[PDB]
Amino acid sequence: ASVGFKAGVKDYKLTYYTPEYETLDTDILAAFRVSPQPGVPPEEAGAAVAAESSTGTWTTVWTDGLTNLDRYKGRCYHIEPVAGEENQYICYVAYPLDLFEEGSVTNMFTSIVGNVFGFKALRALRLEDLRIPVAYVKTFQGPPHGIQVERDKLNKYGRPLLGCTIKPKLGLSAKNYGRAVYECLRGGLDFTKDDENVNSQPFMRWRDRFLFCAEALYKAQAETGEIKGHYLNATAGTCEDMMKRAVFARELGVPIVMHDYLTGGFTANTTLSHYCRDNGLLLHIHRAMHAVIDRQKNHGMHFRVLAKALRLSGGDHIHSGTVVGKLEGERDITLGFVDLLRDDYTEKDRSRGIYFTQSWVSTPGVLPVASGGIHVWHMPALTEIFGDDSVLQFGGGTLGHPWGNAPGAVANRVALEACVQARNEGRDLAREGNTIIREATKWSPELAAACEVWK
Amino acid sequence: ASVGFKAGVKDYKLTYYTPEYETLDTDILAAFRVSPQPGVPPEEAGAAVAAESSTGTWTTVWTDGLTNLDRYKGRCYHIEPVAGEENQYICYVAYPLDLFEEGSVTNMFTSIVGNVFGFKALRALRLEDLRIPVAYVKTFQGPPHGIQVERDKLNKYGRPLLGCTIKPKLGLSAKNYGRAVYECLRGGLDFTKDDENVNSQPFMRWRDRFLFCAEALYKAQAETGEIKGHYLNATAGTCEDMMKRAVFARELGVPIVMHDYLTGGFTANTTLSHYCRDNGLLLHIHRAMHAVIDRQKNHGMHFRVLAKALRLSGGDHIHSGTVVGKLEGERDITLGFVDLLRDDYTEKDRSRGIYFTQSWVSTPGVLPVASGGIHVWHMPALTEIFGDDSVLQFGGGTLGHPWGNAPGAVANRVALEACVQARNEGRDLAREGNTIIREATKWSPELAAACEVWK
Amino acid sequence: ASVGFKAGVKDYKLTYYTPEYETLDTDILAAFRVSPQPGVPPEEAGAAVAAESSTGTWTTVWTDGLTNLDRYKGRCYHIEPVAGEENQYICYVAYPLDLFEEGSVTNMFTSIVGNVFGFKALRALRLEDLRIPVAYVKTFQGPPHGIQVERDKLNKYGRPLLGCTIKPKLGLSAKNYGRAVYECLRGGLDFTKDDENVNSQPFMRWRDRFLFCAEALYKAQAETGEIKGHYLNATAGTCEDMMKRAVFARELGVPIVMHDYLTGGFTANTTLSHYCRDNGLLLHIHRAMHAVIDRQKNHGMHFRVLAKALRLSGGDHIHSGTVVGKLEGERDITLGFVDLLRDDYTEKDRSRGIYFTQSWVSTPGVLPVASGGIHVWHMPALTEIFGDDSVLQFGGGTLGHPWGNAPGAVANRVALEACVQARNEGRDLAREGNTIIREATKWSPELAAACEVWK
Amino acid sequence: ASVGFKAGVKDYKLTYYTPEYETLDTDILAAFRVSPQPGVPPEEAGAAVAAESSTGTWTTVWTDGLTNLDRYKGRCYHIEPVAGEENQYICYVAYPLDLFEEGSVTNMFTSIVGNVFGFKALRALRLEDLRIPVAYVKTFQGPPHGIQVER
Amino acid sequence: DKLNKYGRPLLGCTIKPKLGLSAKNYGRAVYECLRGGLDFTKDDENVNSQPFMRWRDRFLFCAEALYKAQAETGEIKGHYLNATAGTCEDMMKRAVFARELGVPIVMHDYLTGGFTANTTLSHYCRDNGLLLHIHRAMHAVIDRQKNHGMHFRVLAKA
Amino acid sequence: MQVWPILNLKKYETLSYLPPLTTDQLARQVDYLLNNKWVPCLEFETDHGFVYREHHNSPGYYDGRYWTMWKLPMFGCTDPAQVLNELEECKKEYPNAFIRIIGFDSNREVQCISFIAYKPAGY
Ligand SMILES: O=C(COP(=O)(O)O)[C@H](O)[C@H](O)COP(=O)(O)O
Ligand SMILES: O=C(COP(=O)(O)O)[C@H](O)[C@H](O)COP(=O)(O)O
Ligand SMILES: O=C(COP(=O)(O)O)[C@H](O)[C@H](O)COP(=O)(O)O
Ligand SMILES: [Ca+2]
Ligand SMILES: [Ca+2]
Ligand SMILES: [Ca+2]
Ligand SMILES: [Ca+2]
Repeated sequence: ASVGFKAGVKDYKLTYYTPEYETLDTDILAAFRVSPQPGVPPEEAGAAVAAESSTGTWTTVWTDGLTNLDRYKGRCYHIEPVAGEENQYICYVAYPLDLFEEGSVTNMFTSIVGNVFGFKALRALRLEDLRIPVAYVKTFQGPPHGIQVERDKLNKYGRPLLGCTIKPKLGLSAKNYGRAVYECLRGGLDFTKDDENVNSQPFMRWRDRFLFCAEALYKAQAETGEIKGHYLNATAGTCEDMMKRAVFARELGVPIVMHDYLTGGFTANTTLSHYCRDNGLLLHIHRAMHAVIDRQKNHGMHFRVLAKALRLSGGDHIHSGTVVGKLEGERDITLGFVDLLRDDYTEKDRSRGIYFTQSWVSTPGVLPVASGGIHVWHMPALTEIFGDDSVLQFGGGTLGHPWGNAPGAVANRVALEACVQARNEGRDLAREGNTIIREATKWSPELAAACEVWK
Repeated sequence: ASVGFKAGVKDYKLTYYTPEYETLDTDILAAFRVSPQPGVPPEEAGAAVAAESSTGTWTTVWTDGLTNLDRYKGRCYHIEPVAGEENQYICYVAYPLDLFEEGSVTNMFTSIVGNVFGFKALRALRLEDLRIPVAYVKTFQGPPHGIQVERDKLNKYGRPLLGCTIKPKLGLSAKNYGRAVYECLRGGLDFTKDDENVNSQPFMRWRDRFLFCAEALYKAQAETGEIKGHYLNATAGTCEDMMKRAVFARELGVPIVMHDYLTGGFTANTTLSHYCRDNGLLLHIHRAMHAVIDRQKNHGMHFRVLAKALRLSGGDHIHSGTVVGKLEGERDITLGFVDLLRDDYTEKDRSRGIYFTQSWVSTPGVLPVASGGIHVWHMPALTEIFGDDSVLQFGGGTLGHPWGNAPGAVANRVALEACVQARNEGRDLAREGNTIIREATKWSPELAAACEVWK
Repeated sequence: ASVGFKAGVKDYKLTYYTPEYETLDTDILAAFRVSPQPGVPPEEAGAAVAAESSTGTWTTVWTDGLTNLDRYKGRCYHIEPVAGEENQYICYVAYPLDLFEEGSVTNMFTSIVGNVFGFKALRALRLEDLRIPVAYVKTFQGPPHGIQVERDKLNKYGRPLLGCTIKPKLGLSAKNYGRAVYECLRGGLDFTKDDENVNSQPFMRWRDRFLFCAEALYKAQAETGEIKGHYLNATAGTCEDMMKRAVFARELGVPIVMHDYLTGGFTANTTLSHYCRDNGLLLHIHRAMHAVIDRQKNHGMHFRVLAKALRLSGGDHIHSGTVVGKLEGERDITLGFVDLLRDDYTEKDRSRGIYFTQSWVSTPGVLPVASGGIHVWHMPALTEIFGDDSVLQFGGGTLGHPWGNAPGAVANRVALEACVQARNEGRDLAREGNTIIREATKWSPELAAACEVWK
Repeated sequence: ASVGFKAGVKDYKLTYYTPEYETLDTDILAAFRVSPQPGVPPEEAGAAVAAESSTGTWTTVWTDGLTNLDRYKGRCYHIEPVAGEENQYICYVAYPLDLFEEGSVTNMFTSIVGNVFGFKALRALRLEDLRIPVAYVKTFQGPPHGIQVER
Repeated sequence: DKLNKYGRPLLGCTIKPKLGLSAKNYGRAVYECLRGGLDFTKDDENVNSQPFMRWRDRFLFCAEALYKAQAETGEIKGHYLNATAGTCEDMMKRAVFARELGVPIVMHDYLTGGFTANTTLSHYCRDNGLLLHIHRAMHAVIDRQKNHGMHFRVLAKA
Repeated sequence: MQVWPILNLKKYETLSYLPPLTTDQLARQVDYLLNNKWVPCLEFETDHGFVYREHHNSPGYYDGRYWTMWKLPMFGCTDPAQVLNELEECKKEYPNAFIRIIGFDSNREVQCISFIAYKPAGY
């Protein structure tokens, strides 16, 4: 800020590393995992991250004297070494509320993550967590409906919801696709789903798919008496095409649409979220492309950050991966962002990867969706790990059943209900899971058939 | 008016106190209760009220000579002392038809009440009544439907209508809210209602509430065979949000919406009133904030003025308080503005607070709504005081019944019908009320249960 | 909340008087001046105010057990006696963020002030102040432009802006009205203004007025080289008529429109505020009808509350009265709400009537407008009291000048500039005001002429 | 209005000729130049003009008892001979404010002049003037600009 | 062909009194007339929108009455809903609601409404499948006298 | 604690929550009409005695509100016995129909009363 000009380069460090700073409740806080280049000390790196994601300029400019830049700068207020990693630190940065456009996740990401990742003084950089202050949280709509309202609309209580992705994703005609949908739903699954890739393509145009899927879902609902849904993928090339798709779903009176928020983008996602709220449509969010960004530990953005952003922009469901096939810690990390998606308040907990205490001031929670190579035998585990407020999705786990989709669905619905009943009776799912499943096979031929095929 | 200029202050008095003035049938007349500062004589105060609510300027301006200001000035044409009050008078002021915008209650209030209340020569000021000339009355739409049409649409005759405010106002989820609505309606009440505070909030967004309330009301209507309604609150922050809410109610095919006319405002209220007429929606008006203005006897505006304004702007129902818990006189004042809301012609009657004879040239009447701490025992009284054309609302009086909402509703419907039958048979409700109620308990367990709980 | 039902009345007190309560930064706090009926102790009254403006019901209802009412109740957390008043106390009440609709001043007032003022246990009630938490402040747009942007658009710096209300309000034809406008503006005033009563009437329809006023203002701007404006009153009977008026002002390319926010209403005001932001129009707000509510010390709402509400809903200017003609204290109270309108942060200060510290998290400030019986001699005082960021309006003080509007304008512009120059040179306006004015008369015949007419 | 039914024709005259009527400031008044057929007395003609431009029916209908037709009827309240014309009179008729749609000249003409001119009892009929009450005048916009604004 | 009525004149009945009945009592009269065998009932030429009976309420109750009479008798019924109004905009609003109700016929006083408005309504009826009943109110002001005016045959061709 | 029944609990507006009217009570309600100068009339319905929605769904539109008039309103009627005799003729002819007595107030120019006078067996 201010001047007595005299052009020239100058140095960051003293200006952006403010270890004495007391954060304001209105500040957006970021926890960056910084891997500096050799020779760059930690304080220097932290200061660079702050300067490079806010007001740092490479050479002094006279206009800084027309404002008070201190009021606008990002500040590295804390640094701590990462255990078991040489030259790697967690740097905490505070950003003033005034830097951000209200209600715009697009602007939030552009400001924090738009520039710093390419800074030469850093070898690698990863955003691990963001503390979104409640005054900024209030500028967003959040989920169109959220957990509580969704269960009330669907009249489904006391158990995880169940879905199934139709496969093969490409190749089936709209009608054969709908046939698969009806056979799955009539067996007891609550939802069926379009693959993230299924938008509108040569062998299956979107309108034809939406139309046959509607016929299939209404027929399954009339047969079973339970409310059904099919995630109709509205992801498209332009905002106009996406809206056309959402509008037809509305015309059909169906309950839920879907959007690939990362490939579609936050600007389009927020538009669709607002439309769903205004029209009573549930919105299922698929996280396609997330691993391009969140997989590597040293660079990118951890998924918990992409999950908070989605809760703000808006979605009623969001894919959170399976906790299956991974060790504890990764199990703990998942449970950690699951709390961040569902709860109103989550206290800081480094054992679960939660760097900041986060409050949501009544913004609705998002239902996490467990998907990926799961079948009947993982049921006790999934129920134990996620609890009731989750959607368990079985693609191959349903369409791979030897007797077909309907029995495949029955097997999954019976397996889930057996676990819920057992848990409610006080049985230990963690210890007695396999026994609970086996007992159910005694009276369920469908379940017994499935158990024979898998694991 | 006119001139021979020469700038300078000058004096009101002679110009605005016109005790010889004969009012025109086109004039808007106002009765102000004036409490002058010590030392200000009555004629001086009355003249100030007239000047200060029309053409009085603090210093002579040359432009007055370009018109005939006499044609535009307000005139204090009569003053009379208030009994039992020292230095307090009723000053009558006449305003020419030409000062007002046609169809605009907003402009009517701005012109009469927009400036005078802050005049230093006055200690306090209260507008007690307005005589709205029929030529101005004809510029307004008035109620979208009114008493006669409402009964015909609903097919309800010969008894007061019955409603119930859902409580707690905040805290219930849209679905539990709707459950309460269905249990109330199925028991015999005609309407259920959103609290004045219930618009759209974190735990219950408006669209979800409208949707569940629709399901509940249709289910209660199908069960009982009697037409039902739920006052869906459309009050919002902007005209656009209010319209969005009214439009969805239209889409649902429901019969009635609600608006807080004072907190929403007259400009928005007139818009909603016109929309309701064009779309066949009944409009229930809640008077939230009225006591901020109409409570004190020495300053503000009496409710009868706010009731006339609403009849012009438009509403099918309007809250008029209970006559219960107050002495005669206050009972007489209420009955007085009730006539002003319902009838086509009301003669001047100072014993009831009616300062001017008022004609409505066939503008539909408004149904008064009695609400506030009432229960089954007040039924004979309410029926006697209000007659058939009223809506009796029981919030705690229904949801507070020991067996629940439905029996709570039955108790109120039976109590009301017992009174109506008795009155029709020639029984004296004023003398035999308690006996009429007790006899009904003999055959109504629901009513007997209620009678045990209250008074 | 919760139950073990058993119907029946019950008692407030313990539930709503929570003297141990620590307020949350997200709570909306209210300071009520409570005058209890004789026999009602203070704790009882405070508890009644809290219960009656939130969850208090007259009889227990079973539905309370479906929620946690504690999370939704208003709480009286502090009470303090009023000095020099018997049986009068200031009761502080906290309301949870969740009770309010985002961006809706209409809902904020309905919730806090919609019901309590009529409670029988109270003799009188006045809302003195509200602490609006920053998380709620962020849900509003605030002023369409605000102080800083307005000066930049108009290119006016270092002195109060000057306006003049055209008089007589009614009676002039649109063309003669415009003639008065041109003569006023060409003399040095920045703005001219429609009276609050001037909307659309028989002798002067709105479109004709807007059109002639445009011709007049453009002619005055071309003559002087300084940017000019005329507050075109858009106040109307319906939202549709108000919008039609704003739209024509946009078509004319003029800079500012006007609205009577209290008679028009908050719902319509917020609509107009949003339109002005989207279309680059400044919005002047007139406070017609305020004294009906804010005048009496024992009942109503203090103007500082109506001023905060306007800053949230939106307005670029707002009438704040003159500090002239009143003793200190009232002078201090005015300066207090002036800070509340202009600044970003105002610390609690009971000597100025500021009951709560208020932050605005960069919501633009509103320009206060001093109006009412002022002329050239009050100039040093007004400049001293309000400072540069204010609009000084002279109706009779301009049109009452002996040589006409233009010289009347010159006299005011010279008087103001003489004071600004003097203050800037270090002269004491409070002590040397009259001397500063007299010296200017030596070289300004226009000013000398005015000084002769007044005081 | 009202009944004790019993179907059948009946006679106008007494019902529509109300020479004692005091007009209301809200009434629309019409001055008709009436030329009755030979044999039809003036009071009879005036009553026909009023009945035929309001509630007169050729045979009694039971629905009249569901309202108060007096509140809706046109009334011939005055008749005066035309000088220099045999069998020609000016009949004054009053119409209640409630018969008309606000702001609709189309409805005003349909109500007053839509039916009477073809009544057989009349040889000829001419509407000379209408007194439009100020309460009805206020329901119209009137000229878009008018004399003063145009100049 | 639309009405499926062949080989005989069609029959209608004008509801009386024209003014005075409430929309509901008006509809009651309509249902009792139609159920007896008449094909149509009709609004008087004067019945547009007035203080005791606003147009929308009348259209709505008349719809209920006509549908009830049609269901009872099995024969198609209609009620000439008068769309005559003060402006083109009001006339169109009325025709549009009749369309929304799915009813078969509307009415217009072509001479008092005027030819410009009548042609607009005629084009709308063709585009929306509505039959249009025309009332000749005011004709005798012009066509009665043999020596001056216009004979009705000219007003009929127009 | 009793639970309000769900099956066969259809109601018919005013006075339908009271025990069915005796001939004396019925006559007393009719005298109320006469004493107020209201015109009595009977209506009957054989099909659906309750409100439904078949032909349209917009606000304020419902089917089943209109029933069919039994003869004509009883103008000039001065004796409750006349009305009750008609109720008997109607019941004789339509023992399977719901019958209600309504009244018209020619001054307020509106139907003003409506109460069920007869319900067929099992209602
Ligand atoms: O198609 C499937 C699963 O099919 P199947 O049920 O047959 O395994 C899901 O879209 C991915 O598992 C999601 O990926 P991510 O969880 O990484 O978002
Ligand atoms: O919530 C209620 C009453 O609930 P309950 O029926 O339980 O008393 C009403 O809104 C107010 O009484 C109206 O206030 P006013 O009559 O002053 O407008
Ligand atoms: O018309 C004027 C002043 O004219 P003049 O300049 O001739 O005094 C203003 O609208 C009021 O003073 C405002 O009232 P408030 O300040 O109470 O809002
Ligand atoms: Ca997939
Ligand atoms: Ca309430
Ligand atoms: Ca003014
Ligand atoms: Ca006719």
